[PDB]
Amino acid sequence: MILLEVNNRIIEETLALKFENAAAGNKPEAVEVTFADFDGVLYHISNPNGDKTKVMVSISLKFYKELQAHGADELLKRVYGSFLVNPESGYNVSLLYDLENLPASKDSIVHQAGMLKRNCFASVFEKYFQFQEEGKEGENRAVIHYRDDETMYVESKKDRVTVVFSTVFKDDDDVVIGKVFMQEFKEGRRASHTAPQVLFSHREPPLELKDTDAAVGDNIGYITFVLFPRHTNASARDNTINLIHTFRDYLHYHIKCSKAYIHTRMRAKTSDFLKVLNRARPDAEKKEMKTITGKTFSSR
Amino acid sequence: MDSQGRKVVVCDNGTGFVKCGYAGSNFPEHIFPALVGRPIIRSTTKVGNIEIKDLMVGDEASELRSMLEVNYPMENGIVRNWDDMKHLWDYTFGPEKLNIDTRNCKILLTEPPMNPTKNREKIVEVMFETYQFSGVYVAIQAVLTLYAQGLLTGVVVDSGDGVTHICPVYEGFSLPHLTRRLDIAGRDITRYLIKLLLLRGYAFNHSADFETVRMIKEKLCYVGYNIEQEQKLALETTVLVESYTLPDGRIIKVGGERFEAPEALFQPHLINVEGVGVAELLFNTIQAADIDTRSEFYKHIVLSGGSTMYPGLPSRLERELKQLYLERVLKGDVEKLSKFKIRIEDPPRRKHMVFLGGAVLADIMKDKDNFWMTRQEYQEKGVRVLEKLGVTVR
Ligand SMILES: Nc1ncnc2c1ncn2[C@@H]1O[C@H](COP(=O)(O)OP(=O)(O)O)[C@@H](O)[C@H]1O
Ligand SMILES: [Mg+2]
Repeated sequence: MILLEVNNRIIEETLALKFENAAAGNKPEAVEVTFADFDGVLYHISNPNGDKTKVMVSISLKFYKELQAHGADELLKRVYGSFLVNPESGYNVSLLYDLENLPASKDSIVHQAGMLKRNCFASVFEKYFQFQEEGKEGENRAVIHYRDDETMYVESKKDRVTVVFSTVFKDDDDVVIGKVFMQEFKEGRRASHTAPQVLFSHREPPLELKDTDAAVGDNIGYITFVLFPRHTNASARDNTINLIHTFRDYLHYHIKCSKAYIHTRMRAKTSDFLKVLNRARPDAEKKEMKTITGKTFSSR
Repeated sequence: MDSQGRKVVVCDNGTGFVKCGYAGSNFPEHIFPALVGRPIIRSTTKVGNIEIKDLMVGDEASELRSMLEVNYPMENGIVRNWDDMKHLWDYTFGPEKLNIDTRNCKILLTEPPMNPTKNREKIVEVMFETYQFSGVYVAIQAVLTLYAQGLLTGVVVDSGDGVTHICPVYEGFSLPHLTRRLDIAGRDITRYLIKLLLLRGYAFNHSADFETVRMIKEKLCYVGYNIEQEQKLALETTVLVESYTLPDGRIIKVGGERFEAPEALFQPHLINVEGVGVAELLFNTIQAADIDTRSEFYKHIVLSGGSTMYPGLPSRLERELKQLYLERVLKGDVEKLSKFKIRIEDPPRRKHMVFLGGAVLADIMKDKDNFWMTRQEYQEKGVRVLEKLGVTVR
């Protein structure tokens, strides 16, 4: 796996199992499954008031306030229809599937239920895609607190959409390797003839973050994507949203696989040094031939 | 041999090894493991040229263990199997060993202290009814050790294959309320080494593999001196790894185990024994004696038994005793510690001290008739003849 995926496996598995149990005609059993995801997201699939016939899937996010703004539920409503209900106490979004009113083709609703977090993110993000498509300059620009110490500053103009990631890693080894993994991020635009303008900075914050509360500091890195109307059109904005959504998690993932990569080269060099040491052991004059197990040969 | 031509044999009958000979001798005439084996077939071993009788005993039953199922007739000093013990004794007094006519011989036997009395009673019964010996005596092991060393005072720490016991004696008067008996010895150390080796991927699960692990513990293992320093050596360096070639041909590697298996004498909690080590038990035994005998008990600590032959056991015992004395007598005064005088007498031939003491005692008392339990006294009284020794049984 190189690119992180956007659909959660536990949601899909649990809902598909419940829908298979309901479609076969078996009586429904209880369900109470709580789990998490990337960026501190918390999922909870349960039943409302012990009602074993309804399954409610709730999600608690970190961009709590940006999703409550007016117009931040157009995509969620459009995709989820009647499944979207009032949030469960303590959570932020909540779907409600009735196991007796499930439409046919139960694969589509489960495929769209595993992408609940991606859809909550794309709903608060397509606002600026539309602010740019409709040909209006100076539309609202905000800061999505998609994590707790990192921010994503989104701005929409007449001809572009600027996304500035203010990012910082927790561990010291991760910080030291992330400096490299972020310095070398402008060398990617040589792999495709059409890639958004990427700018990296850790000396000083960009001039977009001087009127806003996006996280700044001397340990934070700033990565600016400039998505043009060839990356934010009504046909290639799904991939763009997926990538802008999973960028930080993908960088973290590959920072943590770089170590398991380096370990193999270190083992190789360790063996190469052992081979240089081996020149010190005087070769024996006669060895006793043994067996696969290691016992005496028992024969000539 | 006495003035009647009746040979005076001395037989130690240890849990892990029989040491037999004659009175006045300077070395045991025969030292052989006390195990009885029966022939079995195994799918991994193939032998077709050495004649294996239906019952091998002692030395041949240990050297030919690859084709036998062996079992010890003794355990913890208590005879668990009486038929196997009778076979071992038949072999001991047989032609391919001490060759004696048991009808016209006296014998000197031993027994650990604080042992069930039915054991000694049945041993005497067997010696008088089966072999029909003309005289039997059952001496105390610490008394024999002090006979062999040539002392009259000292605290014998006798740690055999089957059992460890600490017995102090002062001026020839036995203090039986201070006799301590800890049940950790060579065999439990061997089992702990088997466990540790199983942690490394080697499996010694058969009756014969126990002797292999025993011969490993005897060659490689040693008692640590400063256990923190030994653990630092085992965890930081690689100078403790040593290879051993099993009989079949496999090569095993033993590392830190070398000082972890025999440590279960000083730290019993490693093998799930709730008590104190041999050093702390020795110190408590001493500090339980009257004030006027402690200072002489500290100067005559006599080691005995095979299990005290680990490289560096005397020095570690002395260091442990000095630390205990500094913390619990001088209460932390380092200045006075230099005045504390221990002397852990570890003679070079300390593996057969009990037999040498038995030889001395028998050479002294062979020609008396109030020392031995005579067969006539047995035929007249029964198991009451043991009252001659000072052990009152009815
Ligand atoms: N050099 C040694 N180092 C450590 N342990 C030993 C050594 N020699 C013997 N042993 C252990 O002690 C036992 C022999 O001690 P011994 O006094 O003969 O026992 P017993 O009580 O049977 O007479 C063996 O079974 C062995 O496990
Ligand atoms: Mg003994």
